[PDB]
Amino acid sequence: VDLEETGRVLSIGDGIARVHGLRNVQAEEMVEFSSGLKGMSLNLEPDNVGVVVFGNDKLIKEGDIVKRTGAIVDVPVGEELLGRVVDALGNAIDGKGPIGSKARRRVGLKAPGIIPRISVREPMQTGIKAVDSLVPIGRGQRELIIGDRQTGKTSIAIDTIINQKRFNDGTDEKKKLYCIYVAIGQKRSTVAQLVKRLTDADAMKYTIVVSATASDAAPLQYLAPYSGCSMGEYFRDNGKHALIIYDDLSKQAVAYRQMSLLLRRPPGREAYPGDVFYLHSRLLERAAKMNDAFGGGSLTALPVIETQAGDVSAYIPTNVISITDGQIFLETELFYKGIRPAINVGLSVSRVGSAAQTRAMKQVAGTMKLELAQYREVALDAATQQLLSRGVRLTELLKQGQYSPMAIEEQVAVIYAGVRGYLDKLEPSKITKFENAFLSHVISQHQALLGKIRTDGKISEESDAKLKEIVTNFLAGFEA
Amino acid sequence: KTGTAEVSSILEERILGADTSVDLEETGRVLSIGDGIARVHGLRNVQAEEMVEFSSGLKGMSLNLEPDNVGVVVFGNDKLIKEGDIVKRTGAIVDVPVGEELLGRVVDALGNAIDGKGPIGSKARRRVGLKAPGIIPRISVREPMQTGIKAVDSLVPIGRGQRELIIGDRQTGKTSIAIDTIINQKRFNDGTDEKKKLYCIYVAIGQKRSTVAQLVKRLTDADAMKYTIVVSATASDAAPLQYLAPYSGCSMGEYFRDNGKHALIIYDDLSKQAVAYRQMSLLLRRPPGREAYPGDVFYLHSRLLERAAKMNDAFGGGSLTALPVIETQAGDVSAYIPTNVISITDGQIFLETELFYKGIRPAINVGLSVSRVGSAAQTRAMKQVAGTMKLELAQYREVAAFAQFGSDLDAATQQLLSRGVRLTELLKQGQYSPMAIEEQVAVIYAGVRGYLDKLEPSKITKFENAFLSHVISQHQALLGKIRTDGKISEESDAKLKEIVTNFLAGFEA
Amino acid sequence: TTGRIVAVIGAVVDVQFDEGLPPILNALEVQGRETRLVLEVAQHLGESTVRTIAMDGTEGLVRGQKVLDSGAPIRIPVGPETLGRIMNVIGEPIDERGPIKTKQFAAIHAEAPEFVEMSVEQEILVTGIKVVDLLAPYAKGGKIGLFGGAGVGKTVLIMELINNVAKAHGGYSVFAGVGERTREGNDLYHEMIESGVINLKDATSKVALVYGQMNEPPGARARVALTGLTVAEYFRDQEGQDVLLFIDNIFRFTQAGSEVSALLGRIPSAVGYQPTLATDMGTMQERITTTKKGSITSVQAIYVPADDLTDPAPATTFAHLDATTVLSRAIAELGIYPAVDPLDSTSRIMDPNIVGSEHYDVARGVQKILQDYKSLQDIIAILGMDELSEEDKLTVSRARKIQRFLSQPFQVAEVFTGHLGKLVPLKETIKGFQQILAGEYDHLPEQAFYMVGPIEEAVAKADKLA
Amino acid sequence: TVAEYFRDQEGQDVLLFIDNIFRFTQAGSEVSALLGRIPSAVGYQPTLATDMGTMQERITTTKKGSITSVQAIYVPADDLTDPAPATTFAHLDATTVLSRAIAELGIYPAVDPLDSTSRIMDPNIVGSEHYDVARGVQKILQDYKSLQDIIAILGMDELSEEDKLTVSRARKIQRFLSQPFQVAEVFTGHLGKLVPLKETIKGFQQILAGEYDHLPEQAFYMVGPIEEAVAKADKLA
Amino acid sequence: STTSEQSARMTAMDNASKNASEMIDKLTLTFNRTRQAVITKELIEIISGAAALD
Repeated sequence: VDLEETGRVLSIGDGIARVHGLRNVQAEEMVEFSSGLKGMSLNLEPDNVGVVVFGNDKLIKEGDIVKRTGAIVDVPVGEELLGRVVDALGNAIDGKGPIGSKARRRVGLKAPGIIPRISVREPMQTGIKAVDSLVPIGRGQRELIIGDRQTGKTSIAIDTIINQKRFNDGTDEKKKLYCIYVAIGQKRSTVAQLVKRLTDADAMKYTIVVSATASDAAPLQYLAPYSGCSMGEYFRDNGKHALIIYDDLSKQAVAYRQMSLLLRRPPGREAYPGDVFYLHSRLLERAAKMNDAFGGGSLTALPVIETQAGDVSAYIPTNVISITDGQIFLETELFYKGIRPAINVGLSVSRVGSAAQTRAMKQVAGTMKLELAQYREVALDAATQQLLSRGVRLTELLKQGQYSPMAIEEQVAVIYAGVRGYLDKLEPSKITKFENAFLSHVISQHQALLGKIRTDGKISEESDAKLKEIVTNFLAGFEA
Repeated sequence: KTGTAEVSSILEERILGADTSVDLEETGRVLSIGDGIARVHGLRNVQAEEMVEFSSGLKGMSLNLEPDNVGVVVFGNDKLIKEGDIVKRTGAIVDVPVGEELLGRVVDALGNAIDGKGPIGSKARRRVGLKAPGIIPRISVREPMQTGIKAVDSLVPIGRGQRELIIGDRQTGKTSIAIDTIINQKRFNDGTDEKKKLYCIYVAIGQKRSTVAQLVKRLTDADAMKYTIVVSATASDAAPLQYLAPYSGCSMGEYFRDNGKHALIIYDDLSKQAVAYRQMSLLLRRPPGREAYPGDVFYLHSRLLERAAKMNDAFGGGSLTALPVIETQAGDVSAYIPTNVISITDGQIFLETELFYKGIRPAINVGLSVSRVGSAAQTRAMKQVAGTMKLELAQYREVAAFAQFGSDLDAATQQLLSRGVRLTELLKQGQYSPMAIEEQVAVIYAGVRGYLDKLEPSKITKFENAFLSHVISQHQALLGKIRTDGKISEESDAKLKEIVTNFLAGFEA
Repeated sequence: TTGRIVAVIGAVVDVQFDEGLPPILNALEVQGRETRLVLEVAQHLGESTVRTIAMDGTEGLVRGQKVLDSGAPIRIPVGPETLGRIMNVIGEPIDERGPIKTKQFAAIHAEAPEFVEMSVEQEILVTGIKVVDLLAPYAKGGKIGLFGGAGVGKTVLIMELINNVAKAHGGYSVFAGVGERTREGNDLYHEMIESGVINLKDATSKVALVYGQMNEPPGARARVALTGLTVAEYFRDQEGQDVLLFIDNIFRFTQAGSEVSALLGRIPSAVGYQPTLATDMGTMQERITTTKKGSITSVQAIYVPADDLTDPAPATTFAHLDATTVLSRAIAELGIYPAVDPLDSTSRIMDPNIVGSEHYDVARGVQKILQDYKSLQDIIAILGMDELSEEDKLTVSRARKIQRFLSQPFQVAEVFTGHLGKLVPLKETIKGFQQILAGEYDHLPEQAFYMVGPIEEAVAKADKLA
Repeated sequence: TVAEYFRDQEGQDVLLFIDNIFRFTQAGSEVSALLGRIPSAVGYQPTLATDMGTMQERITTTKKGSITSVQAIYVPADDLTDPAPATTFAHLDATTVLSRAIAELGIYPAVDPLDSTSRIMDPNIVGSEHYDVARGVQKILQDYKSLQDIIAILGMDELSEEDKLTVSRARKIQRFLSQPFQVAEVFTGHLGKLVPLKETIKGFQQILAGEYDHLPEQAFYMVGPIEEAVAKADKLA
Repeated sequence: STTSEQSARMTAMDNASKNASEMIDKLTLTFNRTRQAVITKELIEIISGAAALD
């Protein structure tokens, strides 16, 4: 009797089944328990199998027969998770019955090759000016969303997601980004609202929501990203662009550590196990911006880290930091001020963001970015007072609260205005007001122009003169 | 395995079938002894929590009933024990002898009067294994208890049954404070104040005997010792013993409480215990956690402390009032054990060196000194003046805050300071300063009506003594009355005032 | 099955169960145990040994003893007759008004609704505390995490909130005193009874009391939490009744858990903190919400271990929050009751939408003012202050005033305060600040804002100062 | 192993890019536990020093070529007491500590100047012109840090004036190090401007000579050799 | 004026230091703590928080 493929639950911690037997099991096999649970024969001990139980028991009582499934894990992967809330096993906690994903693919598959990979050149946008502007961003890219709590964080992801609506629902094949929200340890409620929210916002049709809620068993919660990852590659390699938002890995890590510890497989720094950089590294290395062989596709990773008091020195954050291609650092004070964006800009980073995005924005943004620096810097001179004026104007201008995503052109337009100091000839409150009106004004009128600007991929000088004129007309013409 | 029992005297017969020994269940052979944890082989049927006795006359307690052996905490020292040794159960867990023939004793916590009487042992014993009373068993702390320390009795006025933290640094008169109270309890205990038939329990945790020795001497001197147990776990100790001491006391005091009487325990201090115990745990390997302390140092204490209460009627209504002590180091409060204690304690008494340097013994941080309990712990006498005073002091202090640009900014505040200062003079107290309420309120009265506010600060004190001797002399009538009416009665006040004004006139002039 | 106590090493009672065993969690009754000493199988320690937890005292216990598995986990009385009852973890009236004869017993492991099964939407309830509503508005089902110091009036505040609410809101309550201060339950008792929140004339109340006091074994203290948890789901789904769930203290629950973990000879993570710290919570927290059949609104006390919040436990806590009131000790110390932190006495769920957009904006402005103001504090702290610029100085004051205005007296602690408490209508609050935003209280000083209700009274109070 | 081939065998002056040894060491440390071993303080692997040692010593300049080792060292939290860097230094010959602060100061080269060192430098070795210019530079700037402390009181255009001059010069100097990047249109926009060495030494030596003590200050930023910086001033106005 | 000012400058400069003085004190705690917090924490790790219990 198999005590070489099957085992009797020798002891079960309460989630680590020490299982006598199983031997012939191959390492990292999904097993299935006589509690109906799943397990992974993770630890092939020379005696018994540490089987991480992929389930919740009090079903298990010792002696329970632990059965091989005989399989190393794959997950259903596909493209039909778009419009689906799922759990990692590939079951769909959406309660939309079960998903359409059906091909299965090892989550254990790894990092693309250099040649398979092809550097970012491909924009990535959020409808959030500050982001798109101040982060110059491509797709494939890891960028850390780092911040503590939806403090719009979560909002942030949403506005982006929502933003993709116009694109995915646009025929932006290239900007047909499958959103993968791996919801790691999130309250169901949060998700609920969220789910609802997104649904209401319906980005969701072109969206996977992998939902591992707060309760969810740890290896599962842990697993979910890898799952998601497999699924996103599913697009990637398939030409398409998936965006996985790994939300959030802090919780994953925790779970994971915990998991380790329960396996009595040691901790490490901050009681956290040693591979944990590696953990993500291998995961995220599986994310890529591909070459053409993969239809050029991408899996853009917006991993999320929830800091504890913005502490990132923190081994795991440092870890992550050393991997990411930048971070979106969020700062409370501005949020709290109501300033959304709330960001600490300094702390938000793109090491070399600009090599995969858009002239339009670029043309105004570089210079602007700088002006803001200057504006910011100085903790009166007409100049500086000006920078401040501007700066503040621009603050409004980059201020788009939570629930505000956009087509880019709208953004560049307004930015342009501000960079012409047009806005400095306005009270800052009325920048915002103006902006709204203005926006509906250009939307109305110069949708023509915007259409074009969107068209040129850049801002034309010509367009600029029309725009200038537009803006000015609106400006002047609604300056009060 | 555990090479223990692979002892081939042990093994060497199970093999043989030549076994049969000590009992190894009701007695055990010390597998190893080291660490005060006598792994004692056997002990199966062994009672839990059981006190055992070692073949050294040393006691031990069967903490971990392991299937093989018992991690036995040693009530002695294991230089006085060795391997193999037979530990015979005492069968029973700890109880400590409990009763009343302890009031007048310094004992070791093992209930052996280290004083030099030897055990004037209690017939009865009462479980240290005993636990806290229930919700329903309790009926609210309301019974005051006043230390004869004006400041205290007023501002963190003291109830009974209570659990209030005494917190302060290296004998910052801390103990001095405890004494003034103790002496103070004397009159009630010299009363037949059955409500305040407050049996004092001094748990000395870790105090080297000489420290105890003056102190006890002091208690003797205060003769307060008569209603007093001094549970004494000195510096020379095995750790569990210091550890045990509160619990011991705990059995004892709840008895008074439950026999309607009033017990007072001073745990001085759990800081040392905690350390010791933690250590003990740690020595037991048995966890640490935060600050290296096992988490159930809370449980330990929490459980310990719930056992102090002000009871309902079933218990004769009595009390076991706890004045726990923690000696601070730099007011360290997130200091886990402080954190804990705070959440447990039903207010806390902060002591401050500066004040001490100011001579202000007692040294109190009033602002923080709090009786979460508050109003329940008082007497109207006090309430009537102290209410205003406390408040007035609050302001004074606020304005002691705001005293340095000129305080002559508004009159009030200058005043608050002057007045405040006056009161300040009053609230400093000598060493060995138990007090009577009527004086205290009297003295307070003087100030809160500002009469002393019409007096130079130096002379405030001067008055105070004088005033006391004066009222003691003449207005003994009145002192009787404030006590009688139990409050400052408006009449007593009028006479008092009248006295004050005259006295004041006599004092000042 | 019957097991034998093979080890009691502390309350980790290893029982080797001998007529087989049931699964984990199954509650065992120790045979020969004086009272019903339920041991909950916690682990199959293996070898038909379980590591179990005793929740009773183990003193005096002959080891080698025989335990008879109660064959299932612990079940405890359920049904309305529990309102106005102080139940211990194991049901058992520690109201001690005799039994709570209920028709239902329940094993204390209650479960979480799948996504589809829970109302996926929120509400906005309110509280009448300026500070609260303004910064952290309310909703239902919402678990609020309340930090700070019991009896600063942290604990009091909870009560006060109960005080208006349970009465006012029908939808039942659970009060969980986890490691409760027994005494505090007593007093409170006489008060509740009195108060008629607790009705004893009717076994019910509107509210069930669960006290799982400090002196209980941790297992008990840890577990009393699930017990209560089980109840509210009963009330919600079964009874409709929208529980306000007072947890004092989930940290004390936790502590009991961690302590336990340790003893469970597990690896209880950094700071000793239980490996499972999160799972305990997740599983628990998800057993709380607005389902379709009602809401279990949690008022969660979290007293802060070693008073740090960067502390993982609170880190965890945060994940489940809906509103958080982080009292500031600094503020509390500043002689401010409420004791608020005005930087994470929050609701994400304050939105222009959820509250007035104004409400929100006003709040954002306020939030701003404070936020900026704090920034100045450091500077001021170093450097004296006065040359920053006056508008800021104004904000500063305003902020302080606001501070003082947030200080809102309380009747229940009028006894202490002499301050007549104020529960404040929403408008007065909004207005309050708006007015302040309009900076009208020119002349009017800081303390004119201390411990008032509606803002007029502060204006009034300045006048009273005069 | 490969590089040793080239070094000895192919003779080669190897440039050895390592990015990052840190990850190796780290990798070692990760395993350490799992090798059953104790890791170390700071989590490390107890053997770290030899690990390194043997490695660092593994490479060198024999009289059988040179392996010039450009070793990226990630420095967590730029904390260097962080045992690994703490060790590393011994094996370093020139330490390049890149200063995030400086990077933040917008500088690119973003370096930590005073901590990008070589224990080696000498008025002999590098010639004193070099050396001295550096010591003067190093000096003044550290002193300038002392001055920051002043400025905190005294303000964006108010101090004690000589000291002001030097401050201003420091402000130039800073900028003068800033240097374009051909690669990084993405960071710089600019295109690299290389400074042949003398032009550098002189560059500062000149600045030290204060020959631009009337030239703009950030007419030094993102340059190549110093002339072009002078040139650059004109380009403004 | 100038006399006043200069004399005021002392005063200002005092003020500052009163503030300082305190803080300096306080920080020194913050210190210990972070230190100890540290020390201790490692001592944990050390105490088989990385050893026997890796």
